[PDB]
Amino acid sequence: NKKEWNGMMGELLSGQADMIVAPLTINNERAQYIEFSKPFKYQGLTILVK
Amino acid sequence: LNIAVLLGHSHDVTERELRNLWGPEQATGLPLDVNVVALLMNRTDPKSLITHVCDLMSGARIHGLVFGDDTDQEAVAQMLDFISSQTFIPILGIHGGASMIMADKDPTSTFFQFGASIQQQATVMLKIMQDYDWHVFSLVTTIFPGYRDFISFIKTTVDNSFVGWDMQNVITLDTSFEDAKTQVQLKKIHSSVILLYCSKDEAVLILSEARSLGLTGYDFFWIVPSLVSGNTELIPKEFPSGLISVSYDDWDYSLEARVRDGLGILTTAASSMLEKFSYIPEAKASCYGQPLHTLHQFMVNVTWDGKDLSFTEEGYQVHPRLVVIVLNKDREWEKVGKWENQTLSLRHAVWPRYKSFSDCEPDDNHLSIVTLEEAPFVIVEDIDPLTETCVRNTVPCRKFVKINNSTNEGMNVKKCCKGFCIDILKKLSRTVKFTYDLYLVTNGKHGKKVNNVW
Amino acid sequence: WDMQNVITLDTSFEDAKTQVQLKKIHSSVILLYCSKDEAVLILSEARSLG
Amino acid sequence: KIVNIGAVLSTRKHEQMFREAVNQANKRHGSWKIQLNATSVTHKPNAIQMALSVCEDLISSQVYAILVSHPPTPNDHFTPTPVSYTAGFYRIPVLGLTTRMSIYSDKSIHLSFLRTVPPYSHQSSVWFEMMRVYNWNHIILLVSDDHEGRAAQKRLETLLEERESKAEKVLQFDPGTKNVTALLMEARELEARVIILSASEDDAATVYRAAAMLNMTGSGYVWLVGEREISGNALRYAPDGIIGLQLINGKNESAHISDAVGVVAQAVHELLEKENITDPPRGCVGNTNIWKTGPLFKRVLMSSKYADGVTGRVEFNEDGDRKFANYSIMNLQNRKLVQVGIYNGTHVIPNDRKIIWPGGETEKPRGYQMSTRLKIVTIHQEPFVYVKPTMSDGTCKEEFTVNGDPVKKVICTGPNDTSP
Amino acid sequence: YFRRQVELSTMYRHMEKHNYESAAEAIQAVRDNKLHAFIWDSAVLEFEA
Ligand SMILES: *[C@@H]1O[C@H](CO)[C@@H](O[C@@H]2O[C@H](CO)[C@@H](O)[C@H](O)[C@H]2NC(C)=O)[C@H](O)[C@H]1NC(C)=O
Ligand SMILES: *[C@@H]1O[C@H](CO)[C@@H](O)[C@H](O)[C@H]1NC(C)=O
Ligand SMILES: *[C@@H]1O[C@H](CO)[C@@H](O)[C@H](O)[C@H]1NC(C)=O
Ligand SMILES: *[C@@H]1O[C@H](CO)[C@@H](O)[C@H](O)[C@H]1NC(C)=O
Ligand SMILES: *[C@@H]1O[C@H](CO)[C@@H](O)[C@H](O)[C@H]1NC(C)=O
Ligand SMILES: *[C@@H]1O[C@H](CO)[C@@H](O)[C@H](O)[C@H]1NC(C)=O
Ligand SMILES: *[C@@H]1O[C@H](CO)[C@@H](O)[C@H](O)[C@H]1NC(C)=O
Ligand SMILES: *[C@@H]1O[C@H](CO)[C@@H](O)[C@H](O)[C@H]1NC(C)=O
Ligand SMILES: *[C@@H]1O[C@H](CO)[C@@H](O)[C@H](O)[C@H]1NC(C)=O
Ligand SMILES: *[C@@H]1O[C@H](CO)[C@@H](O)[C@H](O)[C@H]1NC(C)=O
Ligand SMILES: *[C@@H]1O[C@H](CO)[C@@H](O)[C@H](O)[C@H]1NC(C)=O
Ligand SMILES: *[C@@H]1O[C@H](CO)[C@@H](O)[C@H](O)[C@H]1NC(C)=O
Ligand SMILES: *[C@@H]1O[C@H](CO)[C@@H](O)[C@H](O)[C@H]1NC(C)=O
Repeated sequence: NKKEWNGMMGELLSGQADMIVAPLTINNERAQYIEFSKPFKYQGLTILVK
Repeated sequence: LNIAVLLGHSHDVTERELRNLWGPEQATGLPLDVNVVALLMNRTDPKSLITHVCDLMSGARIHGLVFGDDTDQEAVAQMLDFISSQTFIPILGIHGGASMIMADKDPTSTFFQFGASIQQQATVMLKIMQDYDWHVFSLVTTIFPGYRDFISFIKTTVDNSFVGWDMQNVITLDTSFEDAKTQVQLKKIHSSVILLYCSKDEAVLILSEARSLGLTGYDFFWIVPSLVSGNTELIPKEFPSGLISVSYDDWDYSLEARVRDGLGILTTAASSMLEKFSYIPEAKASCYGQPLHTLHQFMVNVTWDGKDLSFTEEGYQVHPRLVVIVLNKDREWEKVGKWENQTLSLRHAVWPRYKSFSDCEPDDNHLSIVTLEEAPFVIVEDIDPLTETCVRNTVPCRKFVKINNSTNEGMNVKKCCKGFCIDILKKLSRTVKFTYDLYLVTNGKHGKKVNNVW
Repeated sequence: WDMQNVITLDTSFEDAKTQVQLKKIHSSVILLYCSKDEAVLILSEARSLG
Repeated sequence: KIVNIGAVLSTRKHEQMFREAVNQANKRHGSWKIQLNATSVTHKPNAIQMALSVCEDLISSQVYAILVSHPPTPNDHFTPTPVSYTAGFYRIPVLGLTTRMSIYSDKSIHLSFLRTVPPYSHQSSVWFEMMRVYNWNHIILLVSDDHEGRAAQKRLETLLEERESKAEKVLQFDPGTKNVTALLMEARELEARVIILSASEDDAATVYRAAAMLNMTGSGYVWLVGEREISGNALRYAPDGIIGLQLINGKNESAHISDAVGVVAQAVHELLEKENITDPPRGCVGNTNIWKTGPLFKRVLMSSKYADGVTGRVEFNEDGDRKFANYSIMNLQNRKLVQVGIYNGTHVIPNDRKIIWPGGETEKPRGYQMSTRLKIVTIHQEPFVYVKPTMSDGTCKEEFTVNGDPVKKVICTGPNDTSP
Repeated sequence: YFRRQVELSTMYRHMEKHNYESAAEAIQAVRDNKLHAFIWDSAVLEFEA
C-alpha cells in the first residue's frame, strides 16, 4: 500500500532524468513534491469538435 | 519428522490430546517417519529451557520445537531465538510470552512467531481511522522503546495514503512527567483522536493526567495498542470505558488448533523441501562439544488447509487474525470486530458512543438524524473503490440491507451521500457547530398510519 | 459583533472542566472580568495553555 | 550487607586490577558496614556452555552488575547476548564494555543492558559536525550491515531534520557480494562526492579495491570513514589522504575497568540510601519470580552523573549511551596515520598539523560539481516535439523552412510503440 | 484537475470508459467521426485547426 509515480515524473524522481522539458500542467499536487519554474506558455482549455 | 512440542502452562491443559494430534493429522504423509514428542513444563526459567533443548536435541535428533507460554515474560522468546541461532533448529512460538512481538531477528536464527506485529497493527488502526473519517488527530509518544520506528511508520503511512491526514505535532516525553513542561504540550491538544505508545504503568499516570486535564471527554478518543493492554483480569479503574484496543488474542481459536496449524506448516515445509533436496534431516548431535539447506527462507510460500498462514520477510505472518475490542460500561474488554485477509470486517459497523465515561459527565450534544433516498435531494452512491473514502462534499451513512426474506439478519453497508439536504446539513453543522448521527431508514417511505402505527 | 459564548467560572479551578471551556476559545480578543487575586491564576493558566 | 559483582574477564593482571579497584572503592566511602565481593569467570571456546556456566554461577552468586570485557576475541560475532538476556529475565543491568553494535541499542530487545560506549551512528553526528564545518549538504550513503542500517538511516534523518535537506543516494544490500561497482558508477554520475560508509572490514576493503580499480579516489572525491574501516586489509587497501576517526581509550582496558568500578560503586552507594530493597532469588531451582526493583534500579542508573575518571564526564542519555566523548580525527599521509583533529562533545578543532587531501590543495575540495550534460526527457507533443526517423544511419536530413530558417535537429533516443 | 472538482464526478465516471493512450489517437478517432468532444489545450488545437 505505497504511493508511486510513473511517466516523466517516475523517470525524473528515479534519478535517470535531470530536467523535463515539456508543456507541464502546473497544479498544486506536483508543486508539493518538486519545484516549478516560470511558465513560458499561457493558455486555457477548449473542446475539439468536427 | 521428529518434532517436539513442549508447553509451559498454568491452566490444566493435558498432554494426551497432543498424542491424539498425530494420528489423523497428516493423512498424506510425505515424510516416511513423522514422530511427535509432547512435553509439559511447570517452571518458566531459562535453565529448564537449556536443559530441555539439550535433552530433546540429543533425543534422537529432533528437528522441530514448538513452545507456548502462559506468563507475561517477553524474554523467553528472545532466549528461544538465541537457542534457534545456536542450534540452527526451526522453533515456533505459540502463545503468551512465546508470541510477544520482538523487533529484529537474525539470519543465524530460524525462530518464528504466530502473532501480529506493531506495524501491521498500526496499519489496521489507521485503516480504522480511515473508515471513520477521523482525520484530525494527534500523537503522544513516551520514552517507551521501539517508538521512533512507530513515528517513522506513521509518517510514511500518512505520506502514502489518499487521506492527507491532519496530524497534530508529536507530544514527546523525556522522563516521568513533572507536569511543568509536559503540561504545555498536553494543553496544545485540541483534537479528538489521541494515539499513544507506552507501557501500562506509564499509561496509568497518562490517563490520570488526562482526567485531571479533562482529556477524557465525549469528543476525545483514545486508541491504544495490545502491548500496553496486558492481562484481561487486571483492569484498573482509571481506564476510560470506551478504550479502543486491537489485539490478536482470539478466544475462538484455542492453543491446540494453533499448534495443529504449526505442525501443518512444519510438515508442509518438510514435504516441500524433501521434494527439492534429499538429505533434509540435519541437526546438532549434543550440546557438549567444541548448514546450507535451511528452512529460513523456504516456507514463505505456505498454505495449510486454505488458511493463509504465509510468512513475512521479518518472520511474522502475512495475514494474521487481529481482533478489535473496546471497553464497555461493565469494565470488560468487549470483543467487537475481526479482521479479514487485507480488508477489515466490522460486526458493529454502528460506532457506539459510550458518552458517559465517568459518572459525572452531563453531556447531550449528539443528534440522531435520518433521511430518505430522493434524487434531487439526497444522492446516495457507493463508496469510491480507488480511495475507500467518501470525497470531501459527500458524507458517509449506513443502510441495513437484509440478505433474504428467510432471515431478519442484514448488514449495515456504508455508502456516500451528497446533494441538496446534505449541503444543508453540512452548513447547519458549520453554523451551529454540533455533532450529528446520520443514517438511513429501512422501513420504507415518508409516513402512513396503519392502526395507530406509523 | 461576533461574540463567543460566555465562559463562566464556578470555583477555584480544578483545571478539568474549565479547561474544556478554555479550549473552545478560538477568537482573538479575550474579555476577562475578575478580581486581582484570581487574575494571576487565570493568566498563569492561559500562559500554560499557550 | 554484601554486594556481589560478576565479571567475565580473562587476564589475571586485569583481574588483580579489578579486585584492587573493588578494594579501593570502599576507601573514601567511610567505615560503613557494606561489603563488596567480586566473582570473575574465564573463557571456554564455545558459547552455549559458557552461557550456562556464567548464568548459573551468577544465580548462585546473586550479583548486581555483570561485566564483559573481552575485545580481542577470535570469533567475529562479539555476542555477550545470552548472559544479558538471562539477567533481563530478572531485569539485572549488564554493563557491556567492548562492542558497539546497534542491536544492543534496542531496549525492547535488551531490557536490562547498559553500556559506556556509543554506537557508530553517533559518529555520523560527528560527521554532521563536518557539515557544520565544511558546509556540505549532499551526501552518498553506503551501508552493508542491515542490522544497524535502519538505525543509521534513522539517525541520518534525525540529523537532516534540522537543515531539512535530503540524502541524494542511500544503499542497503547483502554483505558478501562483489559486483557493487554499478551503483558506485551511478553515485559517480551524481553531483556530490561525499562518501559515507558503514560496514565491516571485508566490504570496506572490497569497496576500497573497487574505488582503486575504477579510480574513484582522484580529485574532489570525499572519503570519510571510521575505526572499523581503517583496520585489517582495509587499512592496506586504503588510499592516501583518507580521513578517519579514532576512539580515545577505545581499546585501553585498564582505565576503563576502573571507570566501570567507579560507576557501579557510586550507583550502589546511591541505591543504598533509599528504601524497598529486594534481592535476586535462587532462580536456578524453583524460582521464577522476577526481581521487583528492576526498573527502579534502572531509574537509579538513568540519573547517574559522575565527575571522576581519566576519560571525563561519563553520562547516560535516555538510551544509556556515552555523553561528552573525546574523539580523534586521523589522516593517512603516505601510509602513515597522522592526527589532524580533536573533538570534544560538541566541537571539532583541527590541530597544528595540516590537512593534506588526495586531490589538489590543502583546503576543502568542493565536491559539488553540477551536471554539465543535463539529461532531457520529454513526451511526444505533436506541434512541439517533432520526431522523424533517420534517413540512412543515425542521420538527420537538414531540410530548410519556407522562412529561411534551417531546422537544427538533435539525435534523440526513443522507443517505437507501446509495450504490448 | 477534474478529480479535485468534487461536483463533476459524473464526467469522471463517464470518461474513464473511453480514455485513449495519446492525443493523436483522439484526433484520429474524431477524424473518423467516432468521438464528439475532447478537452484539450488551446493553441495546439488552434494550430491543428
Ligand atoms: C570542550 O569543552 C569546553 C568547556 O565546556 C567547551 O567550551 C564551551 O563550549 C560551549 C558550547 O560550544 C560554548 O558556548 C562556550 O562559549 C565554551 N566556553 C568558553 C571557552 O567560552 C568547548 O566548546 C568544547 N570544545 C572545544 C575545545 O571547542
Ligand atoms: C515440576 O516441578 C517438580 C518440582 O516440584 C519437578 O520435580 C518436575 O521436574 C517439574 N516438571 C514437570 C514434570 O512438570
Ligand atoms: C507456492 O507453492 C505451490 C505448491 O503447489 C506452488 O504450486 C506455487 O507455484 C507456489 N507459488 C506461489 C503461489 O507462491
Ligand atoms: C481474501 O481471500 C480472497 C480469496 O482468496 C482473496 O481473493 C482476497 O484477495 C483476500 N482479501 C480479502 C478480501 O480480505
Ligand atoms: C431471497 O433469495 C432468493 C434466492 O433465489 C432470491 O431469488 C430472492 O430475490 C431473495 N429475496 C430478496 C429480495 O432478498
Ligand atoms: C422479499 O421481500 C420483498 C420486500 O419488498 C418483496 O418485494 C419480495 O417480493 C419478497 N420475495 C419473496 C417472493 O418472498
Ligand atoms: C566471594 O567471591 C569469591 C570469589 O568469586 C567466592 O569464592 C566466594 O564464594 C564469595 N563469598 C562467599 C560467599 O564466601
Ligand atoms: C564485478 O566485480 C568487479 C570487481 O572488480 C567489477 O569490476 C565489475 O564491474 C563487477 N560487475 C558488475 C556487473 O558490476
Ligand atoms: C584511471 O586513471 C587514469 C589516469 O592514470 C585516467 O585516465 C582514467 O580516467 C582513470 N579511470 C577512471 C575511469 O576514473
Ligand atoms: C592506557 O594504557 C595504559 C597501559 O594499560 C594505562 O596507563 C591506562 O590503561 C591508560 N593510560 C594511559 C594514557 O597510559
Ligand atoms: C516502596 O514502594 C511503595 C510503592 O511506591 C511505597 O508505598 C513504599 O512507601 C515504599 N517503601 C518504603 C519503606 O518507602
Ligand atoms: C577531553 O580531554 C581533555 C583533556 O584531558 C579534558 O579536559 C576534557 O574534559 C575531555 N572531554 C570531555 C570529557 O568533555
Ligand atoms: C518501428 O515501427 C515502425 C512503424 O510501425 C516499423 O516500420 C518498424 O519496423 C518498427 N521497428 C521494428 C519492429 O523493427
